[PDB]
This record gives sequence, structure tokens and C-alpha cells, in this order.
Amino acid sequence: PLVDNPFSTYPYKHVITETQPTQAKNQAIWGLVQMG
Amino acid sequence: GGLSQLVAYGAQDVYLTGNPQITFFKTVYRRYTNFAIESIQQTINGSVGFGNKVSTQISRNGDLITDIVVEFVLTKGGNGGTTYYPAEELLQDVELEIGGQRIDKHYNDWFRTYDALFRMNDDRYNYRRMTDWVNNELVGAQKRFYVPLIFFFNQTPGLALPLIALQYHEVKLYFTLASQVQGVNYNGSSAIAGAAQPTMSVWVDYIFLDTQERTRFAQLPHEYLIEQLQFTGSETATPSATTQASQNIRLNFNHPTKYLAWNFNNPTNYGQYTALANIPGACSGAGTAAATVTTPDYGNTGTYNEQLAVLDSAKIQLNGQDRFATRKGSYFNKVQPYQSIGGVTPAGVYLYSFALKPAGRQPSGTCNFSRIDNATLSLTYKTCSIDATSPAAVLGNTETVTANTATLLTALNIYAKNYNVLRIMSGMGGLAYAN
Amino acid sequence: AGGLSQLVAYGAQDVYLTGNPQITFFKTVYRRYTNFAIESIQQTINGSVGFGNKVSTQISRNGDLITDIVVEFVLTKGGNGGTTYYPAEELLQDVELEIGGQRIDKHYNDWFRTYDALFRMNDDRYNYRRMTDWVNNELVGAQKRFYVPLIFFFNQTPGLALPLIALQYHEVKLYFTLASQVQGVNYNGSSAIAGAAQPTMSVWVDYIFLDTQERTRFAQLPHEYLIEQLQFTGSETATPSATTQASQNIRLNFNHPTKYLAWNFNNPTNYGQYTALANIPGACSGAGTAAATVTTPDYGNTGTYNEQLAVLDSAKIQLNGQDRFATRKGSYFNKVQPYQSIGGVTPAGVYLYSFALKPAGRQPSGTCNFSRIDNATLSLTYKTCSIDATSPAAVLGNTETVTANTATLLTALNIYAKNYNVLRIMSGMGGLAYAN
Amino acid sequence: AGGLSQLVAYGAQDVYLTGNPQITFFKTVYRRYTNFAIESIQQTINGSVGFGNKVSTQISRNGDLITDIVVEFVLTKGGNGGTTYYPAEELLQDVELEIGGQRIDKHYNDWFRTYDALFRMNDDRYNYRRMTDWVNNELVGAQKRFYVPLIFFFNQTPGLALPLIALQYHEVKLYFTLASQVQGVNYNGSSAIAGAAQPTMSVWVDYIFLDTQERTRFAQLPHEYLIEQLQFTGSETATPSATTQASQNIRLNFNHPTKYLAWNFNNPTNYGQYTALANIPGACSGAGTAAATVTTPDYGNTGTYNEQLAVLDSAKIQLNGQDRFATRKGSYFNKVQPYQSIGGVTPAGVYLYSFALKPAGRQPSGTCNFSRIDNATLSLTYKTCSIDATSPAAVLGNTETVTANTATLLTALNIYAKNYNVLRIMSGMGGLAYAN
Amino acid sequence: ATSPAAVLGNTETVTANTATLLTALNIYAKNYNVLRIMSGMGGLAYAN
Amino acid sequence: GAAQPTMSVWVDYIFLDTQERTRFAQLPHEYLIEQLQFTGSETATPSA
Amino acid sequence: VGFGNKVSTQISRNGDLITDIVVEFVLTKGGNGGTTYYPAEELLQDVEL
Repeated sequence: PLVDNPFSTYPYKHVITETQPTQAKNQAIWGLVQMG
Repeated sequence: GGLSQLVAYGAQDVYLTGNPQITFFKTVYRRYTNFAIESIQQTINGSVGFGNKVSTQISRNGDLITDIVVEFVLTKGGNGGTTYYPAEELLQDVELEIGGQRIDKHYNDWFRTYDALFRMNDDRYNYRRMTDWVNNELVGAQKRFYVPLIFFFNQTPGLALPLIALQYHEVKLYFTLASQVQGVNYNGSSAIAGAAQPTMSVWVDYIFLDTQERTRFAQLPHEYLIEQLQFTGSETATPSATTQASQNIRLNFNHPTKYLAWNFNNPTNYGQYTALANIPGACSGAGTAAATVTTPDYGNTGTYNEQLAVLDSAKIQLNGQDRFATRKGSYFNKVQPYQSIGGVTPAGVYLYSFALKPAGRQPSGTCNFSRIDNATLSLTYKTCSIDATSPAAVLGNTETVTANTATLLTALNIYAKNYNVLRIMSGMGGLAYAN
Repeated sequence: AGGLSQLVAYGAQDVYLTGNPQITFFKTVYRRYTNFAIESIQQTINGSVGFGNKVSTQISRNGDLITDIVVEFVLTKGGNGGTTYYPAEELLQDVELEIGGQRIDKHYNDWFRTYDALFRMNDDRYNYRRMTDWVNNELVGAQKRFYVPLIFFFNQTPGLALPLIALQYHEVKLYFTLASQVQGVNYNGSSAIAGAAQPTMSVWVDYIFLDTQERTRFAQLPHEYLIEQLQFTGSETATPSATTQASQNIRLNFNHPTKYLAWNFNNPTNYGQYTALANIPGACSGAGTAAATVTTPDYGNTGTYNEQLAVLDSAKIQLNGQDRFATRKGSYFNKVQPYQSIGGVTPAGVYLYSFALKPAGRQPSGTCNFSRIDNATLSLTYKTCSIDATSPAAVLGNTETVTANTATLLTALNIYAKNYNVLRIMSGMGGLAYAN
Repeated sequence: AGGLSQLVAYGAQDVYLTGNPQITFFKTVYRRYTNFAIESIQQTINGSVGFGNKVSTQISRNGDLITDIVVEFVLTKGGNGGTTYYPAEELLQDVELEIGGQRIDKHYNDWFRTYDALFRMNDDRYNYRRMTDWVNNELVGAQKRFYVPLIFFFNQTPGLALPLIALQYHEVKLYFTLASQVQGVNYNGSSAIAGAAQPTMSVWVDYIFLDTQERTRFAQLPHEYLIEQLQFTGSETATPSATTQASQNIRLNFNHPTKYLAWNFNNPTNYGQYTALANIPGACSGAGTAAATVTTPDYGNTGTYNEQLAVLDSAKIQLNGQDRFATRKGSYFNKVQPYQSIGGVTPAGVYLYSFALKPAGRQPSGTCNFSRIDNATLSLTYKTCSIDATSPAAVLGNTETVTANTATLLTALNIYAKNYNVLRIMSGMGGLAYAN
Repeated sequence: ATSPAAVLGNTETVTANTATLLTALNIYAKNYNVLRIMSGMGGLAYAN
Repeated sequence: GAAQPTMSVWVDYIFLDTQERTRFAQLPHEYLIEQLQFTGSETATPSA
Repeated sequence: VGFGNKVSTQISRNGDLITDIVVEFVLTKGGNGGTTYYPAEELLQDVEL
């Protein structure tokens, strides 16, 4: 229902494409920033 | 008895009861999703005190966040009437962000404006109890104050923050505390010796969902329609005599805006939106030989007498053209909130709506300032020629003149309330439309 | 612990509350709406504006629908603080809406006073006072801009907005009559005030503009609106000075499915005075000191709440010879009836009986159809006016069956019926489906 | 220019609001209902009406379903202005709702004052006073007609009306316990008022008449109603005198899905008094003068918004040995909770904690099902009563953990819980599905 | 309490008049539960 | 003139090896644990 | 940190297991010998895991 405005949606496209720890399942990782 | 009218069924009443769809007296209530509500304390990162800025990270205790209330403990330094909403002027502002991305921000002046404009009836009186001393309490008195926050998710459970689905971007609130609080550590410009520092704690009301709903929140994407407050401060100037000045303020707003609201205030005395005068409740000592019109009788700072107001008329323009013909300020203070809200607005606070029912959250008409290249608010002021110390003129002059003390209402605060969309996908989210 | 501890407290009594659910409270739904813009422009007045003059205005068809009409007055008063009582409302004496040559809805200043007195029930009533009267002790010589909104069927909810775009061949006119006698501006009681300036008046109308795509479809389709109208005729009271609790059997002349009947007992000289006047605070001019006079009100406090000053003792509605309900005391119709029906404060002297469950709303909820009832009557029984209005011992210390001797000054009776019918608009013309 | 300047301002950002519209705000369609009539009539009271007497009435079967009940009293006061405080609410000591020989609900005079303190909000509260008290500075000897509406689950909304037509085998009765002592009518504090009048009472019920098709369905088909009950036991307090902050762990006896818990700290000798008394305006009889006495309230202003006079320091609720939420000071429960859940102002001394998002309504919005909570405890901490009530400087000038010496008179703790149950109507007999 | 001859010279059924200041009752219970850690999450398997 | 405290919380951490950390993070665990349950109350010490 | 205040410690995942936690205070007393009794123990009024 939302249109893609090339002047207003860029900040949103940036953050939703930001690298995040999505592969931290059953991993022994020293640092995980308060995931949930 | 009642059968005497029940049998008296006719022709034109077919539009009321012909082939009924509903019956009023057997109401079926809907079955809901199991949840529990709990309110717990958040810790504050930083030193709490006057003029300090601290932040709170909201812990991941529940599934959804709804009400957040900031509790402050204050000791007054003055007598009854020397305070005027201490709790919310101390709460200078609150900035809301998700993962470092700004969602919204509210200012102490807005909290006063919103309380003055949209909160109504005894609810507002209760609010006063939550933020002020209302029983003529004296020097040394201690009271615990509660300042509820009014972000888009704070007034309705339907817009609560989906923590389940906001795994990678934490929710934070930054709290700026005022350096000066009237009646607590300052009395006018004078410091109050020995005034204590505020103690503050942030309470967050969590909702806990049951098993299937939690799963649904965790796996499905979400689209929430949310509000934003747009603001920056402006400067104005009202002449003393011989003229009614005009001013053209260039507005810098974007997004579907459902109303604009603004006020004219004295930057030193928090919440003063009108001129002070030697009439009851309009200044310190009003009505007695000691009456002085430069200092308010603070606990009564808010008034409904628009002759103490500075604004004469206002007009909103879009791209160089008038939106409506110029109307006098009293329309925007008394009639628009009657049409759009239903309550009463004190003098000096003005509203113009683009929506039919901006008080509610269901969208009801917007002006999208993202397609407007030049939005201008044009003001005409009253001539400040009434001698504020003479009730003969303050309670008896023409509509185009205001008090000489109105020349101190030099801070122009213009607010815009708009829609944006908070969209959550794969454990994170943010607002779809920036500018 | 906490919420999870509460969350698991699940059992047999929950099967009808959380089991096999239909809804949640944590995800609201917004709807996509027809694109529109709101506009407000000023309407001219054809005729001379003044006290006692009749003027009219035609609504310029700039927009597609009309939603809200606010009449502006600029008044200057010749009296002191407390000598006025809704001077903008007394002044707006008669208002009627004409569609294509036919009258469909008329309202009186006394009705506006009743509506403010009956359905405005919070900050709204105070704000109404703010824009109709002075509320901040202003002195003689003060002037003020007043905003008196109209309450036609379309002036509160956008859903019944008058569709000018579908009335291609009709004139829509507002006819105004301004009162000749307005307390505090031209007269103080019965005496004329020298230097009484004429009012400045104009009418502001809030237009709705629809987007071209739905505006075309909207304009071409026929429409029906279920709207409410006011029906009214005047009457007279029967208030004795002594020994008798007088009765009068009033024959009613109303038609159409009616939500409620409301009536007040008015002093025709002092606008909005629905009670006796007495030498108690706020109940008359000078009350409480030696100058107190019980024949002239303290106008700014005309509206009071002490029913001891009421003239009506009991009332009963009858339909075709049968009691509609058993006889009740005036305090019933003033206090608890609106508590049940609307949920708010009503001053003394204003009475109603509601046929609707919730007449304050616009959703029909039970009506009495006076188009099929041939003989509806309203029986009123008065209090004995045996209290000496000048003695607080008797005004504040007596029984409910008696009232003040000044209640006899209440000689006009106003009975209102607010009711439903249907407004039909087709091919550029419209009007009401049913007469009366 | 004008409104069209916004209408044409169609961009990308607003599409999600105006594309493919579903709702038009400007063309309303009202749902059609089934014809009914409302009638309000009296019933015979069986038993002598008076002070300390208990009477009953059987609802005369003049309707198909019952929506509202109002108890009317005639009282004469033995005192002057300010000597009464809801004398009609105090007289109505309690009311029991009985359907078919079994108890459904029972409300107590104190519960009515608490409901008024929490859920009856806006100026509508003023009507409540107007229907129950003397609010116009009335003097000794005045006699007045009072209206005490009942607030059973079916009294504020037609949706849960009692469908008597469907209960043709069960009687529905109302039992009214009248107080032995009413402040200002037959006692002034504990002192009897010589010559006090015996009160007169009548009970009125609002009946609904349904038409042929709807009443047939009601009579032949079974029904399941979602109804509300009040659970109450009156507890004792341990209010401290000096040097200590006493605490209590009050074991609660509740079952069924609960909307909220509310409580107050009462002075059993002065109805509706929930705070300390002090030598400040409205806080005690004679306050501000040499005659001020802090042992007797200025009754008509018994309720206050002065936190310093409230006794509670802090509270927490534990369920099955676990913390339900973190400890709050008393100022939380009489401010933040009614603010978030109701949206009104709660007088000091009355506290509420909700489990429900909207406890003021009927649509379930979250419950605490005590059927799965085996040990529920309300833990209270009191403020120390060390302030001299007679010194305005100490009462309006001290800290959050102390109150006045007169708070020790608040010896009774009244804990209320509202819950959901199901009222099943089957083959002419009614009853609750879940009993405990 | 002020005379040791009376405090050090009496029976098991009596104590000092100052003993009435011991007004706080503290009853503790120490118990078992199970801390169940599966998929990166922890918590209490059995609790009320 | 009393000074405020300085507070630090010190934690003793256990570091494991290559194979142990792989298994430890990947496998579920069930620890038998202690809890304290407590609510304070009021006693009844008599006078005489 | 101060007297009567409430603070929290979030445990960093600095190691693989966490075992022994000790709370460190610096205090200066205003009284003489015999005027204190476990002053660091009463200092920590309610600690929650």
C-alpha cells in the first residue's frame, strides 16, 4: 500500500539492508549486542 | 405504557426499523488474545539533575511497550501559586529512537501545549495533579510527580512497540532536563538556595503475549501507522504603538500533516502564553497595591482572557496562494478546537486543522507538505498599547490592542503533527518516509 | 513472576474470554479514505444587519459539501461585568435553513440555550460560553468577537454534510432574525441603553472539496440522508401565586419519529432564565447584601442548579388517552433522565424525556412516531409558589412541593421535539421525503 | 488557491492514505434496529422503609427485558450547609441482585462512593452529587427528592439487559438495606438529631418493550450473557502513629476473571471519608478559624485531592508468592492508573490497579483469573502519621513518607474486585455458569 | 533491661522489656527449581 | 559530611577450549538451581 | 550510585560461563569503633537476578 518515493525512502532502504547478526543460532560468540 | 408507541408504527419510520440489522439489547462481546500487563523500572544512564541530559535504554522484559511514565520527586522552594507544572517543564524534552534512527521528539512546551489543547475535562485536572501542586502546598513540601509520555505508542495499545520483531534495533529515550524550574530551584531569575536535585525514574508498561500471538509477531511483518511531531523554534516581535505589525514565517514541514498548532510565549516564564496584567490571576499580587505585571502569579499563569493574547489574525498560505481568507486569532483559539477536539483552549494557544477529527488516531484528512514548495504562516499582531497596570483598559479596550507586557511574548513555537509509517521486517524496522 | 505469572493463570473461566479468539488489542487498523480538502470562506449577507432586522445569506457553491456554519458577531456592551448572559446567543434569535424554496430546519435562540444547557456537557459548554459571552470580568466599554456555531443536522458530523454538488438547481439559504432586545448591549432589563452600537456580522462556512474521481461519482449518484430536524411551537405557563399546585393539559403538535421531548419555563424578559430568582448567591441582582432585588437577575449567573427555584413539580406524557409512563417529579426530568440518556450536567429549569436510548448520538436508538399518534399530551403540575424569594431561610430551607413567589414571573413555556426524517436529493434537486 | 490547494497536493507519501478508498467520511449509513419502547414505572416495596430497615421488591413484569434501576428517596436534613455528604448514597447501605433464588451481585454504599471516585467521570460527577446530596448551600429543614441509580452489569448498557421474558420460571428481586445512621439526617457525627424525619423510598425500573419478531426469539431461544460481579470483604488497617512505617500483607479472597482491584482506607464513623483531617480549607470542620476541629470533617467537602492527607505510602501485589509488579508509592495508584485506564481524577484515599486496558467499558480488555491464583496478597506500607493536623505549616509543608496524626482514624480497608461470569438463560431458568 | 541481675538471672519463658522493638518478622524459604536453557534462552521451568 | 559510596561489581568469568565451547553453545542445558522466596511481615512480641 | 539509589549491572559475555560475583564498595565511616555492624552488608538492600 506504500509507494516508493526516491527522495524519502532511501534512509529506510539503507537501514533495512544493514548487516546484523542473523546467524547467531547455537554459536559461541563473545559479543552479541542485546539481541532478544 | 410503552406499547402505546410501539404499536404506532408507520410509513416514514421504515428507514429506522424496516428489515432490522441490529438489536440494541443483546450485545455479543468479542474474544481477545491472552496477555498480561506489567509495569517495571528502567535504569537511567547518566547523572540526574538540573540541566543534565541522561538516557534510558528500554530493557527487553516484555513483547510490546505501551505506557511509559517518567516519575520525578521534587521539593518546592516557594509557597502556593509559585509553581506552574514543574514536572513537565523539568522534562525539557524526550527523543525517541530505534537503533539510532530518530522516530520522534517532544518538548516541554509541547507537553504544555498538548495538555492545554487536546487533554480535556477532569482528565486534565488529574494531569495537573500529576505534574503540579494544586492544594496551595508550602515551602519544603515534597511530592512525587508522574509525567506520562505521549509518543505514538503511548496512548493506545494498538500502536505498541513490537519488541519481539525489533531484535536488532533497541528502543531508547533521551531525556533533557531543564536547568531552571520555577518554584523549585529558581523563583523568576533568582536561584533558590538549598534546592534539592530531582530524583527521576522511568517506568515502562510491558504487555506479555501468549504463545500463538508471540509467534505471529515474531514471524509476520508489521505496518504501523504512527504520528510524528515536527518542530523548530522561531522569533517574533510585536510593536508597542502606532502600528499592527505583520510577519511572514517560512514553514519547513513535510509528510501528511493533520494539524498545525502554535503559541507565543515568554521564554523565561514557562507556559506563559498571554500578557500579564493587574487583574485577578493575571500577575503576581494582582488586585492589590503590590501588583506587579512583570512577574506572574505562576500557579494561575494560564488564562482564558484573549485580550491578553498577542495575535490579531493569522493566515496559512500554500505555494504563494492563500489557503483561506485571514481570520482573527480568537477563531483559532476558541472555535477550531471546538470543531476538531471538543475541549477548551487557553488564550495564546492556537490551532488550525487539516483533518476533520485530528484528536483521534484514525486518519481524517491531511495536508502533505512534501508536495508544497512554499508553506508560509502569516501573522498580524495586536498593538501592545494597553497599560497593563490599569484594569480600566485591560478589562475594557478594543479588540485590536493588547497589553504593553505582550511585547515579551517573543518566542514563536509552531508545531506540526503528521503521519508516517513504522514498518518492521526480519527483526528490525524504522519509518518508511524521511525528510 | 510478574506478567508471565499472570499470563499463565489460564483456566476454565477463560474459554469465553481468550479461547478461540476473534480479535487482539495490539494491532489497530486504519482505513484509506476519499481524498478531500477542508476550506473555510466568508459568506456575504443580503440585507441590513441590526437589532430587530431580518437578513439572509445564500451559500456560495464553492465546494462540494457543507460541513460547518459559524456566525460571527462583534459586540460592544453598555453594562458592567455580570450584566450579560450569552449576548451573542440571545442576538442570534431565529435561524432557518431553506432548500430550493422549502424550509427544512429551524432553530431558535431559546433552543440554542437548551442545547447548550442539555447536550454540551463539559469543557465544551465552558468554551461555548467563552465564544458567546464574557467570562473574564470585563468592564463596560469592552468589545469582543463572538462565534455562535449553528447546529443543523449536518453541523457536527461530516457524515451528513450538505452536498451542494448534488443540488445543481437549488438555492440553499440561511435566514436570520436578530433580536431587537439583547441584555447588556441595547437594554438593561427593560430600559434602553444609550450609545448601543449595531453589531458587525458575517457568516463563515466550512466547505469540503472532494477529489475529481470520487466527486464525479458522488455528484451523479442519487442520495438519501437520515437527518434530524427540530419541531417547535410556543406555549404559555400556568403558575399560581398561592395555595394551588396547578395543572395544565397541553395538547402536542408534533409529527415524525422523535428521539426526545424537551421543555423549559422561561421568563420572556430575561433570556435564559429558567428558574425563579431569589436572594441567595447567584440567584438575583445584588443577592446576599441589602441591595438584593429578586425581580432582576444577576444575569451572568442566570443559569443555576438549585431546583428549589424550579416552578415545575411533576410532568407526565400521555399518548391517545394512555399514560406513557407514570407521573414523575421535575427533578427526575432535570437530573436523572439526562444522566441515563446523555450522561452529563443540565442546569435547573431544563427538562426532557428521552424516547431514544442515547439521543445525544446520531445513530437512531428508539423513537416515538408522532405521525401515527393522533393525540399526544403533556401534563404539567406546578409547585405552590409559597416561598418568599427575599428570605434565605425559606429559599434554602423548605420542602420540594413549594417554590418562590418569583416563579410566577415565568410566563412562557417552550416544548421541543427533535426528530428523524429522510432528505432525498436527485438530479440536482432535493428536499425532505415527508411533510411536517 | 483555497481548499483545492491541498486537494491537488497528491504525492507519493500520502498514497497509503487515499489510494483505493474504503471509507468515505461524508456519506453515513445508519444500521436499522428493531422497534422498542422504554417505560419507567415504580414497584411496591415490601417491608417498612426506614433507618436500619431492610426491604425488598420484586420487579413487576411490565417488560421483556430490564435495562435500568433507580432508587428514589425523600430526605429532610437536620443540619445546614456542608453538614451532609452523599446522604442518599450512605442511606442505600447495600443492594443485592437476586435471580431465581440465588445471589448474582451485591453492592455496598462504600462501593458506590468508590465507583464514583474511579469510573463516573466528567461534570457528570456533579449530577451524581446533585442526585444524592445537598449542593446549593441548602439549610436545615429542607426536604429533597434524591435519585440513586444502581450500577449492576446491566444498568449502564442495554446490551446485558435482563431478559425477563426468557426467565418465566425465575423471580428477580432487589433487596435494599437502609443505613441506621446517615450523616446530617439523623446523626451529626455520633450525636442523634432530635426530630429527624423517617425517610421515604420508592424503587423505579426502566422496562423495554420489544415487538413481535424480536420478543419471540428472546422467549424461545436460550441466552448466554457476559456479566460482571463485585467481590468484597471489609478488612482492617494497621495505620502507624510514630517512629515506624507499618506494613500489612492482606490475604485476598477472590476468584473468577478480574478486571481490576480497587481499595480505600475508610474512617468507619464518617461515610466516604478516605483521608486524614487537617486545619486547612475543606479538610476539617471550621478549618482556618479558631473553632477548627480536626476530629470532625467539613462533611460536604469530605473528599479532597490533597495527597498529604492520604495515608498509603506504597503497595505491591503478589500472586502465588511472586511479585506481580514492582513497588509503587500510594500516589501511583490514585493518579497513574486511573489516568491510563479511565481518564479522570480520583479523589485522594481511593486507589486503583487495573488488569484491564479499558476497565470502564464492558468489552473484556484483559483479566486476572483468580481461579488459577492460589495465594493473592495485597501488601501495603503506610506513611508515618507524625504531622500535627492542627498546624497548616506542617500539613502543607512536609515530606512524601509522612501524614497527619488524624490518619490513624482510617481503620477500615475496603478491597473491591470486579469480575466476569456467564449468566445462562435456559428454558425459562437463569443462573451463573461458574460458582465460587 | 537496665539491670543485668534480672536479665542474666531468669527463666526461659521471659525476656527484656526492650525486646518489644523486634517488630519485623522475616521468614525465608530456600527452594529448588530448574533452569532450562534451550536455543539461546533461559528461564524457570516450574514456578508460581 | 558523609561521603557517597564508590561501587564496582566484579565478576569471575570461566573461559573454555575449542571443542568445549562448540558443544557448550550448541547443546541445551538443564541446571538444577536454588531460589529464595520471601515477603516480609510483622510479628507479635508481647508487653507483659 | 549513591545511598538509597538503585542501579543495575548487565553481564557482558566476557567469558563462557559466569560463576562468582562480588560487589565492591569504598566507604568511610563517620562513627567510632563499635558504631558499625556489617555496613557493607546492609548497604545492599535488595539485589535481584
